Amino acid sequence: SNVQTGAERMPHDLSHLGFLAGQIGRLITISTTPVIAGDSFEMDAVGALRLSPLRRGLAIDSTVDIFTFYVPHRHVYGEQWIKFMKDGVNAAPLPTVNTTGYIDHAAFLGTINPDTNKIPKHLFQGYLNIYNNYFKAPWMPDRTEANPNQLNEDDARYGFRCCHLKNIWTAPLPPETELSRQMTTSTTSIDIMGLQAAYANLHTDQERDYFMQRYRDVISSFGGKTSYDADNRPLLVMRSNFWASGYDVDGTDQTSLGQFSGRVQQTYKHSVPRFFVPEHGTMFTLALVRFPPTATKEIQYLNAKGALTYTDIAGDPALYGNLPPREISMKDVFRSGDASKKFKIAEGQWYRYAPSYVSPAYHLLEGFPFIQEPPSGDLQERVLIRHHDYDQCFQSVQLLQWNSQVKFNVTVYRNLPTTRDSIMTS
Amino acid sequence: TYKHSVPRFFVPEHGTMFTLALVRFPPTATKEIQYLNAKGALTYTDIAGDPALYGNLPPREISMKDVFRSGDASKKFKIAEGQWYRYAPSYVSPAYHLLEGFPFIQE
Amino acid sequence: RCCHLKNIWTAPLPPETELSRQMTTSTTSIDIMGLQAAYANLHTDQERDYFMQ
Amino acid sequence: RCCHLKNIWTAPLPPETELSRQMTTSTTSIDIMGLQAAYANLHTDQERDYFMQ
Amino acid sequence: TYKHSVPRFFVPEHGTMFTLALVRFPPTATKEIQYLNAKGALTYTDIAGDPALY
Amino acid sequence: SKGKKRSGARPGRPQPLRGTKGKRKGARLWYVGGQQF
Amino acid sequence: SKGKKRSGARPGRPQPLRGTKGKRKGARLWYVGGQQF
Repeated sequence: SNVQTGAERMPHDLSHLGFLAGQIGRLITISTTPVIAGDSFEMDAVGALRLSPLRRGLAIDSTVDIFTFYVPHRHVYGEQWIKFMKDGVNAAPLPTVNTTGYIDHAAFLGTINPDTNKIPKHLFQGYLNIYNNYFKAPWMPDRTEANPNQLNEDDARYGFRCCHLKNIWTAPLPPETELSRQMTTSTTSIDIMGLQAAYANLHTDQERDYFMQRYRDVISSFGGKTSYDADNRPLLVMRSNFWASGYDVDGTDQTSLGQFSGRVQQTYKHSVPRFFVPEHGTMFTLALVRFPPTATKEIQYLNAKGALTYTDIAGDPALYGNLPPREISMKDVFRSGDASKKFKIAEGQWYRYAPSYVSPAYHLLEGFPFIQEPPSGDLQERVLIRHHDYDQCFQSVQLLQWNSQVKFNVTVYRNLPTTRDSIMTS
Repeated sequence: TYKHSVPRFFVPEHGTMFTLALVRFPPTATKEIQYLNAKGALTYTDIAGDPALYGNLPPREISMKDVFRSGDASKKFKIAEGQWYRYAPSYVSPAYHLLEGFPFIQE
Repeated sequence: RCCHLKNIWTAPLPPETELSRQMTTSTTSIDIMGLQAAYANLHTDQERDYFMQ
Repeated sequence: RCCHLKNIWTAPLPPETELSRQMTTSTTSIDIMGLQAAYANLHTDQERDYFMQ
Repeated sequence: TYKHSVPRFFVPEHGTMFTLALVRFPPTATKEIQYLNAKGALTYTDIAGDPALY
Repeated sequence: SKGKKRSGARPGRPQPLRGTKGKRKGARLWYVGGQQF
Repeated sequence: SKGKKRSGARPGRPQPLRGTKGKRKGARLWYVGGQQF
């Protein structure tokens, strides 16, 4: 009888809808699709972004980010792949991972939880690779769970916490920078040629602390290049950003005459141009919603430290360009800050940055997404976003803090037989 | 606002003309999963997308448990081989489950 | 009642499609000309199941 | 040591090529749809032996 | 007299460049025979060159 | 990082979603045994 | 494989090697304290 060995190249629809929801400052998966080696991928996403109804009207916009990444299966399975592909049919099946038994767990991966509490390993591990290479601070430790059921709630139902927009206290120098370095000398002598060699060792250490925490950064400084296969990192295909706006509604009865309520609704588009898929893998699409980091109790540095010295106030170029970094506390920038929490800044940074001012009359007032109290804990706890800081800004609904409805217009050019060829023997 | 227009039609014998209406929604369900994410362990036939294998195999029989969270394993139906690479389902977040408005299929 | 818009589970193959078909052979032999005629009978059956009810 | 220039005896087929392949049948019957699926498994094996090591 | 020329090549990472040589002869043997002259009795499959059989 | 850094805001109103699939059609997908409306 | 498949035979006679190094000069390499011939 007739045996088919090849196919022709045709476009495939693969379009679907998007009823999404999430929290603020957490990275959640929006869409996912498998691809084959040799394909071409295209996507237009058109939708609307809404926030929960506000308590008093629109005051500050929020910014929204959409990302698309490509993750090969060889980056996840490694050597179990390759052997799988070389053996062809009759190869051993690929492994899975375990999840907690609920419906809303494994929702940060953009799927409903199966009744068996098992999902493909490449879905979970492909999310960890994106977070560890692009979204955590380079000086933080990596995250390695091996099983989605080892996470807690708010990590399984919603994504992982991300970082605030850069600021004086949300973007400090890494907690490993050295404020001094010693050189061993004799009792009544010093080698001045070895002193010259001690400055060259410190220069390489300071570069590896401010710019070059990752291997791909070290190679780039020499003038070289690394492919994402050499580093085993995902490939960023597209990125979009916008601000979300809306309007107000006026109350008209006896009690609410003079009261307003804000309604955020924004139309957006995420477009990915044609992309050649070199190996089997997955495409991820993710979203992130954030606010500018405004706090009600922040003060200017020169107004908070006690007595002004020449180094603070003069702005002398010979002094700012030759001094080590300065270590300060949370008490120097916040009214109720803790004096035992320290971080390091650059000298003269108070003449390069200006903070926002919030009047004392705004303290503890509903609506108005601010940070009411100075953040507590170690450095990593302060830099990451706490979505409980925005609970008093919205009204309680079932759809969390933001929701979206989107149509994904995907198109892939594959080499597959038609449905007719698959069901007919001859 | 709509319009239904019928051009001139020659009636050859005695009879009746009927006019009928039908209103529908797209079939979106809150508990639908992708086939490759729901079946357990991926084999070469599932994942490779090989043309020599999809074009020469018989149709595959699956259950409602393979596409739904609370589906029944004793309900079977047949699909074409490789149909999971030709079709994409809609995704509804778990936060939408059992919420008024929003015409979905809850179970 | 009418039918849903077509879908993976709302538009399956008819519940009468055959997943296999046998041919009678001998104990230690097979007629290869009759095998060719068995594929032509199956082709007509599959057309009457997918397109031609 | 390296390889000779290609020749009738210096370039033979790999020593793992199969000269036959069996399919399990019944005593007095054969599934002709499963026979079609047995040829597609052999095609992938022969490609991985001649071109795709 | 020979020449081996390598055009300009951008080195992306630290490494080594190797250069190697290999010298060979065509594989001629003194005792090789044609296949049809060495196998014993010629059958239809050996000699006819029929496209439907090969 | 690599290659995107684009933008996506549009003006107007968020019209309701119309049709679950369809941007460009390929070949047939479903075979029931005839026409079905 | 990748990108070469070139050829290299030239006609003539194999002249003896003349000078161990030198195709294109850069900066100085050796410092003895003066000129040395």
